[PDB]
Amino acid sequence: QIVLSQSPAILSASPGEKVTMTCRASSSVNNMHWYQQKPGSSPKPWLHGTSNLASGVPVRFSGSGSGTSFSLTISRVEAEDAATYFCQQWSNHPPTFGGGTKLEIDRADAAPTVSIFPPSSEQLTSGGASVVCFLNNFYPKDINVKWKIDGSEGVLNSWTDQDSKDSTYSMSSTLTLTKDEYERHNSYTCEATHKTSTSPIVKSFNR
Amino acid sequence: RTYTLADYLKNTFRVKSYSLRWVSDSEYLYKQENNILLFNAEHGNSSIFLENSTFEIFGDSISDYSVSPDRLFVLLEYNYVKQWRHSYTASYSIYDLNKRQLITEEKIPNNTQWITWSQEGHKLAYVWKNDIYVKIEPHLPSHRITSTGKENVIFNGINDWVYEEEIFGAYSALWWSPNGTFLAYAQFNDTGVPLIEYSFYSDESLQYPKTVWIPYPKAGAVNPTVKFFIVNTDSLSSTTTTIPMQITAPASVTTGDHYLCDVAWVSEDRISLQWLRRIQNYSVMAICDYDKTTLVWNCPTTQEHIETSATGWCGRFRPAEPHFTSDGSSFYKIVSDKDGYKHICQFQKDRKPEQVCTFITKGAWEVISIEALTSDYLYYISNEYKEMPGGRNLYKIQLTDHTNKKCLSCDLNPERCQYYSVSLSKEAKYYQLGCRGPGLPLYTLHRSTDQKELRVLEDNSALDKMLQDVQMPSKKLDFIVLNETRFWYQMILPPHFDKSKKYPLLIDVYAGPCSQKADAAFRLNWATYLASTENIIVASFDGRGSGYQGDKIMHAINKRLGTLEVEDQIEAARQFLKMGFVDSKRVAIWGWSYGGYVTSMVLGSGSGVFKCGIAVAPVSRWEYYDSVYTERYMGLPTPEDNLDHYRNSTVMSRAENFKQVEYLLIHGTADDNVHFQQSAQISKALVDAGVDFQAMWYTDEDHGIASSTAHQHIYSHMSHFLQQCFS
Amino acid sequence: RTYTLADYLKNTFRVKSYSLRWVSDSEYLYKQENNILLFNAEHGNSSIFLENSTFEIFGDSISDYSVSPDRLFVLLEYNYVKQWRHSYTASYSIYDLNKRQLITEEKIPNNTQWITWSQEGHKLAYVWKNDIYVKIEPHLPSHRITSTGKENVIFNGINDWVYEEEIFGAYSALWWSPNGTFLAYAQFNDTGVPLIEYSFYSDESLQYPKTVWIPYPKAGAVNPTVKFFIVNTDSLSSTTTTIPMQITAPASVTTGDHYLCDVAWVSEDRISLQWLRRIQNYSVMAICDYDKTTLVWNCPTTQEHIETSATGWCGRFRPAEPHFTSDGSSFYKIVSDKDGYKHICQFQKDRKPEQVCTFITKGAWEVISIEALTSDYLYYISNEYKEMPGGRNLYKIQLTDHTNKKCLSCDLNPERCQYYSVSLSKEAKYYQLGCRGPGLPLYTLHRSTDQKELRVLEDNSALDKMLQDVQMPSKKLDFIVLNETRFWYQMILPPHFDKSKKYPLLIDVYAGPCSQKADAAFRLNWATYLASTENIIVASFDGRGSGYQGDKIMHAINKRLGTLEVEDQIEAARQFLKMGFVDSKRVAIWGWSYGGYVTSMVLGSGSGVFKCGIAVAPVSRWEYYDSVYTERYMGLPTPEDNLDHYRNSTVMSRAENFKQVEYLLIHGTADDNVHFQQSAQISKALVDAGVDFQAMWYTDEDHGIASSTAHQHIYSHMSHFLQQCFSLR
Amino acid sequence: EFQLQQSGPELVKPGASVKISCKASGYSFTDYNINWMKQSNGKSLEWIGVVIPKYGTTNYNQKFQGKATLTVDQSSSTAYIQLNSLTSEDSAVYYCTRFRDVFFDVWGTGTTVTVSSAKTTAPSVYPLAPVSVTLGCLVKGYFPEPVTLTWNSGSSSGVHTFPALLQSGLYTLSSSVTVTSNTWPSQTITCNVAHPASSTKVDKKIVPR
Repeated sequence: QIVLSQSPAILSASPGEKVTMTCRASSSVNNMHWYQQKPGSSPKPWLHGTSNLASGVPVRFSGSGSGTSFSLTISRVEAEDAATYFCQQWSNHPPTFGGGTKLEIDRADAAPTVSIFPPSSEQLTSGGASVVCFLNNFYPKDINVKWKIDGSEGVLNSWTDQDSKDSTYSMSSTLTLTKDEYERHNSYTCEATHKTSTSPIVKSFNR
Repeated sequence: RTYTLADYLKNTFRVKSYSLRWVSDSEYLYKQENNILLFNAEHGNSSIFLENSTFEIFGDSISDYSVSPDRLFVLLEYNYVKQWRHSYTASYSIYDLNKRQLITEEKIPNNTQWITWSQEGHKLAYVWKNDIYVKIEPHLPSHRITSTGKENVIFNGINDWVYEEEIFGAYSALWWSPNGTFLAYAQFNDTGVPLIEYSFYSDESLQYPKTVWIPYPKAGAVNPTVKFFIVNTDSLSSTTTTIPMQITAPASVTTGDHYLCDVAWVSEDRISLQWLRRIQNYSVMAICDYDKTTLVWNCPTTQEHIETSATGWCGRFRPAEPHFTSDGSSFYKIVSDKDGYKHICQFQKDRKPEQVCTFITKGAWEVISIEALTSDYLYYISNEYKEMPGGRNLYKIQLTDHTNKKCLSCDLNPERCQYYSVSLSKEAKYYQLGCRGPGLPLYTLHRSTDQKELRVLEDNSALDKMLQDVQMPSKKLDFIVLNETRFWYQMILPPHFDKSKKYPLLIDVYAGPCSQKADAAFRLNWATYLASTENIIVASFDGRGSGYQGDKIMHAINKRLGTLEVEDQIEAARQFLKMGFVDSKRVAIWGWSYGGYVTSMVLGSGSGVFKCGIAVAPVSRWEYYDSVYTERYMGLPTPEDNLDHYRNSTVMSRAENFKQVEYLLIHGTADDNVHFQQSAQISKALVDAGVDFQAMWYTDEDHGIASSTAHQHIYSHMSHFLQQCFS
Repeated sequence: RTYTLADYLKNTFRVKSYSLRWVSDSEYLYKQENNILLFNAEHGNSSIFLENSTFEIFGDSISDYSVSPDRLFVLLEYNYVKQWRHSYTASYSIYDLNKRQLITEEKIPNNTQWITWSQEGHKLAYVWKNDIYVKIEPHLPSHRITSTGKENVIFNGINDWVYEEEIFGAYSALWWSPNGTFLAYAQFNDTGVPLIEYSFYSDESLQYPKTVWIPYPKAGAVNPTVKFFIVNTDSLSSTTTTIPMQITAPASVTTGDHYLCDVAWVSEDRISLQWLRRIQNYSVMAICDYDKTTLVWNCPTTQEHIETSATGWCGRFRPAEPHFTSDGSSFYKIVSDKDGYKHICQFQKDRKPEQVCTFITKGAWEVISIEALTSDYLYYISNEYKEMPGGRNLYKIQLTDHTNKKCLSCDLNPERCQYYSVSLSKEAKYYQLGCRGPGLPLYTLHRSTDQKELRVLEDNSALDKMLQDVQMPSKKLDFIVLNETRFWYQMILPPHFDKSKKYPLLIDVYAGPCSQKADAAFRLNWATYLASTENIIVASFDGRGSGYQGDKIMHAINKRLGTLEVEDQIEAARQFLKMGFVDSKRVAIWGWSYGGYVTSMVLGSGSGVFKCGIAVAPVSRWEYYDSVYTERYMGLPTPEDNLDHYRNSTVMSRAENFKQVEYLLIHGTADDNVHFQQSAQISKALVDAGVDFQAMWYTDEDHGIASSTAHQHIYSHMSHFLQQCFSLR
Repeated sequence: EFQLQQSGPELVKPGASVKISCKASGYSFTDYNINWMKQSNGKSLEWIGVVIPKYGTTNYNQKFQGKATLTVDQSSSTAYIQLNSLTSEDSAVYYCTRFRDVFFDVWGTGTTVTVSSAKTTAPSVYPLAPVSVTLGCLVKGYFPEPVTLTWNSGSSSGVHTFPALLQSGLYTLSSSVTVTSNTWPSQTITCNVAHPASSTKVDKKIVPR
């Protein structure tokens, strides 16, 4: 079992750029293979026999290398290329995979569309109340969010993968709590520390 | 187009061949599109034996396969890791043909050093961590035969470094009995054998270089000792302790240091063991018989056949392989005539008075090898036809009447085919002929009663179609007379060689004991590029020390390496100059290994004939090279023996004369065979003498310098050196 | 005739010097016809001290001698066997001056690794098989101080490989007290330290090559640990067990891996020890005092002097020496001031709140070294004069009044002499000046009150004659302006250099951290031959990373070791191209060690400026070089620190770009310092990438490639390569 | 011409076992090798084993010698993987892949297999209203992760926040869609949720408060 290592974890390069990729083994290999997989979808055959392009595979791609360092080069990066590429070895049994090269795309920046949602009439019914806050469109991925119940600071976060068309991420912050202790307060706050202002962004509602 | 360097390196022009495996008297296996097919020679039909999908369950990791004698199982070899010239390790899984499934129980372990099926049936024996193991049945647990195995110290059933390289020419040291009752094996002990140590730098990410070490006896060093054992394989059980029987070597050989150098089972109760003294002018073939009642093998003095040489050593490299009759009463082997010519002699189980045998062939030509021995006839290869020592033909002789001596390959195609190799079926009913040159190699199938060509296996028509725009060199095989004896050469001439012109000359030399570099074979190699593209004449010369032309020529350099063979290479150049078509201002020489030695010795001779040369992995003095090869030709480096010529035949002593020439020295740093030391000392002697020269080391490369990129680099580097030297 | 290669190799033109050993405030020892004579600078007379017949008593085997402080005995060194750059092995016999005979009882043993007289009074300490021995009187048996010595494992009183090479620059790790009561010594432990192993082929009669091995910490590897001990030599006795007392290092450095990097005796009961964290941006000078009632040395935190750097590392290569006053109450030390310029400043024995020191020199130039400290005056060397960083002059500054700064060597001979070294007597009353360039080296004797020249010790007249027929190169020391700052260069120009013509150019590079290849010194060397005989301009450029011009320039390449000095070597060439007199189709570059790295990096840059070049014993990636040197400038090769740039600053990665240049690679197989490995990997990557290049290994040669025959061979091989590259031959 | 479809998602208790199919069509099924992979959530891929459809010859990764059992039906052009004696550490996606004598040139949809002691739970689908127009649709309190959310039975713009988190055994998924000021407020938009494990098919329109 040869252990493969993908160099690097995430490679972030803009459209139309040079993008080179490299698989690194603990022992020699005669031919190297490569596979593209997007989140929530199966892998796909890209480059076979070090460098050869599968049936129906684009021609802005190329492979290379020998021994303990093979490689794969994507030419003019398009938006659709955004995926994760895995290197496969099978010149030595058993075959092995290199733990992922995530093709990130580096494009223009923006700010999120911050919306808010009080608990619907159907949810208060179920003995609890979930306040929801949405952040729908941004490139700057990292963020620090915080909730306030009438001033004073069971919270849940969930993100999206990069789009194969506009290269943009999203997020939703959820706040689950009981209906009895929901009605004891009035104001609910949803802020952000996104790449635009160093002072908190403002968005809230009131009963 | 000329045949360029790029063409040689990229391998655009593939010289095809045809490798089959005779499973029976009428059938052979062959590789199609990674599929293995079975072809019956009584018919013209083929049968699928093993589909490529089966190999693809291991991906591309498969390196070889080996089918059982009875065709019920296939050994599948994968994860090949090369070691020395022949040795390697691999993984193995057994494939049941009948059931179309892998045996997942009691499987062969990782890093297996050797493994083989028995002669008949489907018993397995393998070596792992220097110990031998036997499986009577693929799914059955292994029986540990030996427990003394130890990395680089004790070897059971595998050869140590020097036995692999110089004696057996294989890693295997185990031999199944005909019907598989007995497994015989050699055991080597390297304790006391001094170690060669060198650095291996490995991939860039290794922070500290690792030191490789090998037990390696240099000239006059302590050698490995050997023992020989035979275990009973049908009597193996976990309940009883396995006890191998030991065979003692002949008394005349155990008086000092000696070797085991051949093993062959005669019958299920009889085995021939050839031994050899450390002074290699004395060998003993002992025929040993099994005693049913006392569990011992007897080697009676009456069944000991002695070989000796007063002029040199025994055999070409080792004493020759005996070929026994099916009753095990008589055997044939190649041996020197009274006139020094190597010919097939016939012996009996018992020795006759004064060790006499009957020569079934004779004349001024040699038998190369014995390929088959049936009840009625003997098949062999010789260089008789046209008195050409570098020609090879298949002959057929009758045991009753020695005059009935056919040639089966002489006429078939005498322009295209003068160099044959053969592959006969299990009892010689059919045979594959391999025409290797001087034309495009041709492989054909034949029946043996009438020499009828059944079909053409490979005609190289694909290579023919690709060479049709390329300026082709021609090969000239011929001889010159020196002191009433003829010495052959060969010249790879530039396309449409115009004898009126003067061409630059490159001597391509090896010139070791029993070497032959002038032959009728066809090669698409570096030399063809030099002729095709650079218009350089590439010449090789088989002078004294060369083989296949009698012991008078071969033993001329006994105890005197770096003498007549180097002088004769210079003289050949002078003869090439007298032929009038060589530019004397542009004569060069190169060689590898022994060729590197001869090259360096030639250049250091101060003859003035050669402008430049390139030595690749040269031996530099014989004390640095291994015992078995060296002492065979040079004896021991002692005052009592040949120490004076050991000190006199070194490249380093000739350092000062290299001022007259341009010299390129090349060596792999991980060379386990001819150690980098040897070139390290040449360069130090040159530096000490104030001589300029050019150098190139190849990091981590061994004696072959065979890694693709290194291979391309060395030939590019050497090419440029000749361009500079000649343009 | 021209200054040929043969002239350089056979050493036909010898550049004389003058070595003297100050034995007193007024007297020095000096050699003449193998006889060591004594000169008294009070008068002008000389006396025979030791006759050459005495040296003849050991034939031609004498390597060196060392005279006891009190002139009663002479240590005679013979059977010298070199080890590393500084370390060696030798035999010793002691010669009694008065009695004029050898001391044959209780002899110094075979294969002694180090010996020294005490500071005064003829006591002896030596190291043999890694243990320390003390000998109170030459004829008396030795007292064994340590019993833990072990070949490549435990070192007592000697440095191991990396401490010799990178920390101390000597094999010695023992320091006698001023009056000889105490012997201090370091102890090193290599037990975790991984080994470099390589082949030594030796003479051709050796059948089997030997494997040499050295505990040698490559970057990020387990380092040697250290301990520091002081033994009382007055109390040594066979009747009682000798027990060294240990000084624990400061708390702030023992929190991780650290080094000892300086020790200086302040008094008979006070000593300063400098320590240094493995991350070399933090050093601690601990002044320690002896407690005679409890036999322990006290290192209070009030007597700890911290030194740090926010931009790079501490000191040029190491934290600088302290120079204590006679009372041991204050010490002077070169330190980088607020503007990044290295200057002499004054501390007291105690630290101050934020430990401020009084800087006694200020300007945009640097103090090179502190040479002598008296009651009222401090002698030093700086590069102040004419604002030349590669100039060197002796200065004298008053301790009471820091505006009384006289230059002692500036005006002595401004055309011939711009690069001085100095040798002051014990109380700085007289001093030898060493003028070493740009003209012929000149060595003179001076009195300190007057600055009056007493005599000329060596003017190199014999060399001036002999040069009468040789076409002489000249040397231009000058600068260019990039980004509004001065970067100096030098050119060894061919004889009678003509601005109108276009010459082939050779860049001679080292360019290591704090290096200076552009200076005002005089050298007859390989470059002289290239300019004199082959008419090649040999140029050197001190770009970013170079020393002696402030920390802003030196620390520019911090954690980024193969980047700006590489780029700056290329620009210097471009700037030379603008000057009009350089043939742009015949520009080459070469260097040794770090010079070979930068050369290779330059050639693999793809700049297009350089046709060819030669790297000799190059570093090829920093993970291969030793920890102390490497980690000073780079980080540790960890993801947490500087692994990315370790991976990015390698010669191998640039292999493909060597397709557009002609490259000559040269390494010694027995190089203990920059290991042959480094070139083995360059050649393997070049072979992998399909690029042609030329190579040469030197069997059994080390980093210097200094065997006479190897030396001659490498330079003529290199010469031929330039001839071909420039179309001369 | 090369289709590899695998059976749907799977929940099973520890100790049990499951078989998943891989239907192949378009080509001559009996000619190429079926290889199986595994991918734990976030981790790298792992090869399990292979079968040659023609003769039923198998080869397993030593890691899964006891765990996986591969079989083939050639009349149905289908390959199977029997995963035996399961535990928490068998939870992953599983792919059937083809081998064209060189590499894996056809990959199936991938079967998500979950191994846990917990009972199946149906989702609680809520509609979220505001009070450029952003709305929402919360899906809270279910177990098997396969919850296929869609809008207006089709219609894919401004759809983000999709992936969910495991909260005390209960998956809490969220979603949204953005429209203009004129498209929704006085018109209909519905959130189509699905969850085959409990046979639930919910519909919830967004109503202005």
